[PDB]
Amino acid sequence: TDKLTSLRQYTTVVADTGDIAAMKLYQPQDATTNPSLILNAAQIPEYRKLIDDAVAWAKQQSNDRAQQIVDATDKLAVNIGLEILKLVPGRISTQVDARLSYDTEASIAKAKRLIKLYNDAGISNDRILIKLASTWQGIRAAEQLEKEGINCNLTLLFSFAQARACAEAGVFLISPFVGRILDWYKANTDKKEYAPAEDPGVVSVSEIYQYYKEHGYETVVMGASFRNIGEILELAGCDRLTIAPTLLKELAESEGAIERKLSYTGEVKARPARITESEFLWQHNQDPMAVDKLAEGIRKFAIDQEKLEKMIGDLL
Amino acid sequence: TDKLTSLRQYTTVVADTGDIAAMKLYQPQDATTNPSLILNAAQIPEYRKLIDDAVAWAKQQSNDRAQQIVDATDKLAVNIGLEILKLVPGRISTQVDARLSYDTEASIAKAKRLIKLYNDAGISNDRILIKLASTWQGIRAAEQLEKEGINCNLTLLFSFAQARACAEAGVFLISPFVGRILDWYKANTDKKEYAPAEDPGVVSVSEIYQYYKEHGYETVVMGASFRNIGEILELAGCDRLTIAPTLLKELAESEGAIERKLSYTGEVKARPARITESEFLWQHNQDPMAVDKLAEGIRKFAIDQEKLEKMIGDLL
Repeated sequence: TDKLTSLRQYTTVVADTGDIAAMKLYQPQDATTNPSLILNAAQIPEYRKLIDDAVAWAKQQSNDRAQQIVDATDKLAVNIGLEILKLVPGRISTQVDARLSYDTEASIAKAKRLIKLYNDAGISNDRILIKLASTWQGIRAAEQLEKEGINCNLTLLFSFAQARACAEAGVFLISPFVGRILDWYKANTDKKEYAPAEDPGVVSVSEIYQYYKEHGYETVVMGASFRNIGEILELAGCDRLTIAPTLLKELAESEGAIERKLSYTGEVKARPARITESEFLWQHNQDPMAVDKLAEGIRKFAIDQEKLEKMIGDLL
Repeated sequence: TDKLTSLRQYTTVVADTGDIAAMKLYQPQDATTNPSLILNAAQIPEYRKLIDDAVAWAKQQSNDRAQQIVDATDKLAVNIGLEILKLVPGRISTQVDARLSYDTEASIAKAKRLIKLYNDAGISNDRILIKLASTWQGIRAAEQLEKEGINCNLTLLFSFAQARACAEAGVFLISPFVGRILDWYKANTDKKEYAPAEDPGVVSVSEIYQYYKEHGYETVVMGASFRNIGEILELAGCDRLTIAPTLLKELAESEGAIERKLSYTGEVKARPARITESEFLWQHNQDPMAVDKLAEGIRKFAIDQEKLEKMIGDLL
């Protein structure tokens, strides 16, 4: 049989898309969306109903243009999540406005607003992950949210400083990126081709996995962002992997059994003192890839948010 | 006559070097050093005496190897500053350990330690600038130091966020970079050749100068880091410009009068509310050049500090 089935022996497969068609085809446990995937899904003709409901809902909440734009964009993202939850038994990830990524208080408020919208639609917190960029401010936001029963997905995770800080904050889940790390190394070193085991994204996730398991951290490790199935197969055994439909299709179409690659068998090791903000900043900025790609990811997600607001603004 | 003389009609010329030979030759008003220039100057044979005095001094302060390394490196930097002050009537800039760039309290303590060493050598605070990287933490350190009578030189200034935050903190001087901005644009865009007026470093400083003067800010604007004399001449009129001996030589050797380029003639405009930390972080990270080059500059200055410690450690 096939590599997707074989991978599922070792790893919980999660679908990276806002498209319900993929949920029906691959039957993933969880799904992840982000502002870019929301923007994309808002282009699907059968999703027109959801956009219209969002706008109609926003118009019931206030007579203010600016607030309606915000309400409508939020309710759209939640509506898409609601449709996905009908077809997946686990979590939906919904990302907060990336423009809030360096503001802890605002991120906490936006997360709670998204959670309220889900709760009012009849969905409990154990079905939701709020996605936040893994800046110091987002990690601090997540730490508080978890204490209030709101589970988070810490995204745009590139540096070891980020990984360490997330574990220490007790966040429910992290999405350490793989493919964007590969992108950076191709652009910034002479080495353009990598064996799967040498892929710097694969190395990143493998080392984060080891660090979490060896210190008994319960934060779910979920690899995200993939350029090819070689990366995915090298991470077989990762707690979860969120994978785009294109690569789910390649896995399902690929014959052959695979082996588990990521395991930890040893003792639980003593934890260090918590990393301080200053230490975090020093160590994150030691990593030029991480410096670039965290900042870039946030810029790109904010641009897509702005495009979503323009679309919604055109319909008011 | 010559372009250096002509430039001096409009701008206070400062020498960017730890080499006393340049102070004798060009007779600058101020001088700037940095950890890289200290490392370089420590290679000058006639500076052996200064290294030996630093080590001898460090050995008088403690019997501890680690502390002697720190005391000796600090005293060397100050000794080089002391020799420069014999030949320049204005300021010396001396940079704190770049490893402290994201730690406000440690940066304040290091600045005061450097100030003490100068004061004990008979030099008053009005002859010194403590250089700090213009991270939020360094700007906050500077704000406090200025209130305590310690004047600062905010370096590695790339983004408007940094410029704005520095002005609002009331720092004595900023060093907005020119040449490293050009470097980033040549590396990351297809455009490899720039007319002086189009040079992005020149544009950066020009826009910072306009902002400072139009809001009545009294922080000294000092362009730093140059790749060519075209950059320098486009900034004629900048309060100060710190220039490396190689480019001082080219100016002195170039015949012809130059015009003033940077002036502000209009009304003082109302200031905004102070930029918050979250707004600063957002706006700094909107600037991919600034994101990369601030983090990089700090890494490079920390590496040179380490190399300095290795040399000193070899002599204990």
